[PDB]
Amino acid sequence: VDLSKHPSGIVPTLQNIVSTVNLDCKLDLKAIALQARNAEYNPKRFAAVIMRIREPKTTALIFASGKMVCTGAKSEDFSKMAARKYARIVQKLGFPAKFKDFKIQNIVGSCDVKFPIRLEGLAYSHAAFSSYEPELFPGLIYRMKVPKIVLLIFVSGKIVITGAKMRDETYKAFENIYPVLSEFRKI
DNA sequence: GCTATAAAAGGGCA
DNA sequence: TGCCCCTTTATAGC
Repeated sequence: VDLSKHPSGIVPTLQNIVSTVNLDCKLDLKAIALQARNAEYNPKRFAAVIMRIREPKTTALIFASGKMVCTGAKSEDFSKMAARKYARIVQKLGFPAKFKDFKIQNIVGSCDVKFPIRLEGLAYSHAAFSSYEPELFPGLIYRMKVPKIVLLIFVSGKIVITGAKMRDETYKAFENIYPVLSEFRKI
């Protein structure tokens, strides 16, 4: 375990990657929904072809403008491999799709500090960063400014870390919050 | 299943 | 302008 990059000794696990790419070419969404297989389309509910592949396990949102959203991957590279596979499926349907401006847009991670947390005390002493309303949602919402990352912190000690575009931002946010969480361990 | 969080995308609607 | 449509994923108490 690289304690130079993770002084806490804990490495958050990447759970979800959102990326975007531009095929540059215009698409016929209705025709794609007829020819492609694992593909749904209902334009009066949403203006995109929803397509899924098995490996990497992802879901694509494909728009008539040529833009594509890839969701569900476990790593930045699985997200790119998936986006290329969808773009290849689009190319085998008669469309001159390209792979322009691929970009990681969101990285979701999670981890466990292995001790309970007094969420109320954390919200009290960090009122400017925290939103905690247990009657609405059992997790405390921590809006970290540097880096700009949102953390969902639970009594169990599990944490959700979302909003990063580089994984180092996921790790840095967790390393910033870890000594704060230790200050609010529950008996 | 709701409740909450981030992000991208487009049509539809006050 | 602002928002939900819509997709993903962890987390957990209604």
